Amino acid sequence: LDITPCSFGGVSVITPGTNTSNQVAVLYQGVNCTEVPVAT
Amino acid sequence: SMTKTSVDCTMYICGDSTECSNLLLQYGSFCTQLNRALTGIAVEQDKNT
Ligand SMILES: *[C@@H]1O[C@H](CO)[C@@H](O)[C@H](O)[C@H]1NC(C)=O
Repeated sequence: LDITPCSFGGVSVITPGTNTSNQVAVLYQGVNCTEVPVAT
Repeated sequence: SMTKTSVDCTMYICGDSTECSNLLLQYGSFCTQLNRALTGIAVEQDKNT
């Protein structure tokens, strides 16, 4: 059996600035977008 | 420019251990300061380019 460490990465948050809006977007760095649907 | 590098100081020092993470907090800002330093390098690559 190969052993691979489970998916991990830096997480960056993108904001308009809060005074402008409370919306944000999250960038899960170096993660394929099949891994976050598998994954406080 | 040079390759941007991000290291997670906690994942490098303490690979998936709670015990090592709780001991690493005894040093305090040392872990964050080293990510701030590498982020200052990573951002000025895009500036240099
Ligand atoms: C946020 O920006 C608005 C202008 O769009 C300004 O009127 C307001 O005072 C700013 N907020 C603070 C805390 O200064």
